[PDB]
Amino acid sequence: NDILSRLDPPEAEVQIDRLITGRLQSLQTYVTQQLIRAAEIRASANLA
Amino acid sequence: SFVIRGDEVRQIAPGQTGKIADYNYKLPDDFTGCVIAWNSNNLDSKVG
Repeated sequence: NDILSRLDPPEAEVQIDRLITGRLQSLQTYVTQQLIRAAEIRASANLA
Repeated sequence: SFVIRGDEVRQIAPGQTGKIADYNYKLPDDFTGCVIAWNSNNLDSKVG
């Protein structure tokens, strides 16, 4: 909201693209971590 | 096609801010085209 209210749209679009790029990298790292942790948990559940 | 002032030439560009660009002709950010201009002080100028 600060970016949108402060910057003009042509530069605000670039800033939003950088922000959502970093956020989607964070999301996919979190998702892959959840995937490998779920693989470990599923192996433990199969053992149990 | 139109005739503007010498200081107003820059305003016709994607995302520019100005009097002409805001109140007379706004150009979209995702514009696919070209802008062409030339001086005409010998034609569009009366002696008075």
